[PDB]
Amino acid sequence: QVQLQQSGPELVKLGASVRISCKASGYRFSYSWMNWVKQRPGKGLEWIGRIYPGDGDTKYSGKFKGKATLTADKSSSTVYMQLSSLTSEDSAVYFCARSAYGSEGFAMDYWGQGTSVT
Amino acid sequence: RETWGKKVDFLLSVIGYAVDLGNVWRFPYICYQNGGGAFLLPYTIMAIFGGIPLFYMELALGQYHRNGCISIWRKICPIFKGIGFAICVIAFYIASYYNTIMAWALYYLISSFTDQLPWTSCKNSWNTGNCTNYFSEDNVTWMLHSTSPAEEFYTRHVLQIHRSKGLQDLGGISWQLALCIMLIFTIIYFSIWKGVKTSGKVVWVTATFPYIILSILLVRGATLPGAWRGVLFYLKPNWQKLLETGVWVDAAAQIFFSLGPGFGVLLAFASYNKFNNNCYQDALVTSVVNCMTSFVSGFVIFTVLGYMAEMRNEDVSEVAKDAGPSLLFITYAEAIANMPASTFFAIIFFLMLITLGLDSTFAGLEGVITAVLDEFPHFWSKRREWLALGVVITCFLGSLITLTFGGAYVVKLLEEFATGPAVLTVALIEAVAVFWFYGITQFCSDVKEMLGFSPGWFWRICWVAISPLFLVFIICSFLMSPPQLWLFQYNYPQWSIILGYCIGTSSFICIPTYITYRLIITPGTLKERIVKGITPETP
Amino acid sequence: DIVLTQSPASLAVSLGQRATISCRASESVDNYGISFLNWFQQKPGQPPKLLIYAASNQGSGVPARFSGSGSGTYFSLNIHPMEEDDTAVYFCQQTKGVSWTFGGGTKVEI
Ligand SMILES: CC(C)CCC[C@@H](C)[C@H]1CC[C@H]2[C@@H]3CC=C4C[C@@H](OC(=O)CCC(=O)O)CC[C@]4(C)[C@H]3CC[C@]12C
Ligand SMILES: CC(C)CCC[C@@H](C)[C@H]1CC[C@H]2[C@@H]3CC=C4C[C@@H](OC(=O)CCC(=O)O)CC[C@]4(C)[C@H]3CC[C@]12C
Ligand SMILES: CCCCCCCCCCCCO[C@@H]1O[C@H](CO)[C@@H](O[C@H]2O[C@H](CO)[C@@H](O)[C@H](O)[C@H]2O)[C@H](O)[C@H]1O
Ligand SMILES: *[C@@H]1O[C@H](CO)[C@@H](O[C@@H]2O[C@H](CO)[C@@H](O)[C@H](O)[C@H]2NC(C)=O)[C@H](O)[C@H]1NC(C)=O
Ligand SMILES: COC(=O)[C@H]1[C@@H](OC(=O)c2ccccc2)C[C@@H]2CC[C@H]1N2C
Ligand SMILES: [Cl-]
Ligand code: NA
Ligand code: NA
Repeated sequence: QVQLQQSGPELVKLGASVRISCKASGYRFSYSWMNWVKQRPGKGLEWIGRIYPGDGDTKYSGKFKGKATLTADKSSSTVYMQLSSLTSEDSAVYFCARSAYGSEGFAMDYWGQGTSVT
Repeated sequence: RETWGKKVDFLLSVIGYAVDLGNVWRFPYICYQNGGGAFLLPYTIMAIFGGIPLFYMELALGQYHRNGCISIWRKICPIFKGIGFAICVIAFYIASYYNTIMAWALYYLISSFTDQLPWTSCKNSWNTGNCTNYFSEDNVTWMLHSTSPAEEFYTRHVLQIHRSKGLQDLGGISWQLALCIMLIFTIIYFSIWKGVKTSGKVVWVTATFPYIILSILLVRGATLPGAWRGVLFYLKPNWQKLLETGVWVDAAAQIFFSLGPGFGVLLAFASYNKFNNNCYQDALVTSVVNCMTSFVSGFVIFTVLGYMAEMRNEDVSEVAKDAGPSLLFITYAEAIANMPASTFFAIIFFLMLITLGLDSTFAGLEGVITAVLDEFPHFWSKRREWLALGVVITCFLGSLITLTFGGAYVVKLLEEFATGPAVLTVALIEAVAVFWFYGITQFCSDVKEMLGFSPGWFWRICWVAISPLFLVFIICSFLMSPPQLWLFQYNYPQWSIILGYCIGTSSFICIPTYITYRLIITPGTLKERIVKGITPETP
Repeated sequence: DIVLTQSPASLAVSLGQRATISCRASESVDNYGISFLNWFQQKPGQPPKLLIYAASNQGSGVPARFSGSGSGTYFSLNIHPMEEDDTAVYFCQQTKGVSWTFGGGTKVEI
């Protein structure tokens, strides 16, 4: 069994920063990509990036190269995520997911719980 | 008639022909499987007894008549003129999978041009599942179906073998491999465009880089943790395994393959030599150089294997579950991935493999061109380029089927067939014809006129006593042991063995067909029919 | 960054009617025989759940009614039959080796 745990919602002021973690257990933590998505209230999903715990390689899709940073800690088998310069535009819920194997097309099968960031 | 030009040109060309891509993995595997560290003594004995004499005979035959690989028989024994066609078809069959392996190596070199080697980690798309076959395992882990990331890179990105269900589901053509093989083919065509002058000019470059590359690889492997264990593994005599004829047969087959008599390359190369050239010294130098090169290659391969085993904290030969062309692209790929200098050494090794294959490809194509052309002397105006283009196109068509996604299966089938009893039987036919129909005394007189001194009694008794006996023993041993092919998680079906046998027979069948054609084309009685084809045609 | 467009934006399908959802990308997502495209499904106030991986194989805890097929550029997802619990937004996302982008989603009502 694979279970992903996420922290509770937080409150972010103008220009502040937030730290979101994701505990992974029940599978090979170092051999599965950890990716995060952004879901606006009433809107669709939005990919924010990914990170490989076994290599520390982070990939960014949009303009979040300098806005979102992805860090991984293999000691506690959890993946962190940091965002800088947070405003009310991004007042959405961020999810955490683990990518599946390559033969399954990097399936985003396992999800977390989502944190309501204001 | 044109000569080789410089004496060093022919020596370097034949040395590059002697060294082969298959001489870097087959020799260590056959020395480890049979004999062990004591494998050198039967190897050396078989070499001295039956490989050097064949090389000397082929060099003398090429130098005497200054002809190709079909007209030589017509000059010595017209009843056996199918040997040229057999050599041509053998060379084409070999060159198909050879150019396929060249395309694979070129693709590996192209993909190894990045700062981070793509097969270091299994985070990419081609690597999907098992990833517990790694280096420096801090924590204990073991699965019965583990797969190395380098194996996934080789079998799912370069070969893309996962898209094919074997020899049956053979569909899809890789475009990157197609481009790599096209560039390799055009490089080969430009290398042998005009003739032997350009061949020697390019051999001067691509026959010296492999040696310095091997020296660099050896000095790198020596200064590695655990190289001593591999050294002892390569140098651990096992005299208990030397009590059966199987090891002797394997050593004789290995040395015959490495030296390569009857391939139709030595005759063509010696045809361009001067009439007053000492072939004895050339043959001895080539033999010792090839032997030392094979020994150095075995040393470096075993050193790398021992270093890998020490890094994996396990005994050696457990990291070599597969033997063949994939052995390099797996073990050496992992070793350079774990090496502190990855890109440079990977590029150097891939360039070494490219040069090793290219030299043999030029030698084979030049031999085929000489054999085909010398049958028709009336085509010395502008036919050389057209013939080169035609043989290149034929090789491309033959390798097109091997260029598919599941082309590794057919490549291995050819390499185990395309190279094997079909060539040894041709060499045996050549030797038996020369030493029984042309006459041993006649050949000795001819070589004495060539050099100035009659050959010693050692070669005279060897060529008639032990070389044909060893060749027929090799043929009998190989024909009495059906092969059991085994690629990655795949067992070859029964019909694959039949297909391999038929394609191997299609080369040797040239000699009986030409025998029947000459029998039915030469007028006379039943007794005089053979007589006409035995005596050489008057000049 | 491959741009993915999902049409129609809103689907009105009742019980007993096949619901086909198709999204078309801009570049082919097939490189090694596997289509790097997956279909999701999320309920309001619920995390999204994977339905089919590689656009051809069903998931672990996904009902067999969420069949999907397609290769190259055009992909289709058909649900037949469907119940009142399928009134969820379906998303298709590419998983290329350079960057990942999300679609727009279809608001399934009833
Ligand atoms: C031990 C491994 C790791 C590296 C060793 C390198 C040698 C095996 C290579 C490097 C240069 C090669 C040499 C390049 C020059 C030729 C000249 C050639 O000289 C001739 O006999 C003809 C020349 C003439 O006609 O003047 C003899 C072979 C030789 C020495 C070659 C023999 C094999 C050599 C030494
Ligand atoms: C240093 C060792 C561990 C490397 C293993 C390779 C050698 C043991 C083999 C490889 C090539 C063999 C050589 C091939 C050429 C012949 C020529 C031969 O010259 C002759 O005088 C015999 C012919 C004649 O007199 O008619 C002497 C032995 C020799 C050097 C052989 C000796 C043993 C050799 C060097
Ligand atoms: C006389 C006319 C002959 C016409 C052609 C006949 C072809 C017959 C079908 C191919 C016969 C088997 O083909 C040959 O099998 C032998 C073992 O048997 C394989 O040999 C393999 O195992 C042996 C050990 O037994 C090793 O020493 C060898 O290095 C390895 O390649 C050869 O690689 C393959 O070339
Ligand atoms: C590791 O490799 C093994 C075998 O190489 C894989 O086991 C096979 O998996 C496929 C697909 O999951 C099944 O169809 C086969 O039946 C399995 N083989 C056996 C003998 O059961 C295993 O899935 C790989 N690990 C991964 C992909 O994570
Ligand atoms: C597989 O056989 C070869 O590659 C042969 C040879 O190559 C060819 O004869 C050849 C023929 C046609 C195309 C390419 C190579 C190089 C050396 C010497 C004999 C043998 N190899 C050990
Ligand atoms: Cl050898
Ligand atoms: Na050789
Ligand atoms: Na070579």
